[PDB]
Amino acid sequence: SMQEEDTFRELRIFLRNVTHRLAIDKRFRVFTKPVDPDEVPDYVTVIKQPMDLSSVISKIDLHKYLTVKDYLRDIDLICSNALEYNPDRDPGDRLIRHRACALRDTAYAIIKEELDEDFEQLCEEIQESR
Ligand SMILES: [Cl-]
Repeated sequence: SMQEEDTFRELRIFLRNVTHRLAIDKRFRVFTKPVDPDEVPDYVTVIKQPMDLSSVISKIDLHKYLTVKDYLRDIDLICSNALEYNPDRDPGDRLIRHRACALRDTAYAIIKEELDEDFEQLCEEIQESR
């Protein structure tokens, strides 16, 4: 229905705002663009599902997210990809892991404070009805 389309449009507006807030934070600059195969030629071989905030904006605009749970699965991938690719005790890897965990925790904290649970439940029920 047009009412269900309005629901998904509100979801996209909400997810674009959350993603913009993460992308303008200087801590998360490394997560704003895909990894350059020049700097890192082994990345695309180790990480099977690369994800970054530019890709997340593209997915929002392609109507790939019908629930906040589907969005958070891609935020979780940004975090888990960084924990897997950068697992060493050296400060460079520790700094990327801390920044990836902070991204993920920030996204969840914004959603906990600003997403109505009844709005999420409505999205989940339209998605399940298709
Ligand atoms: Cl830095």
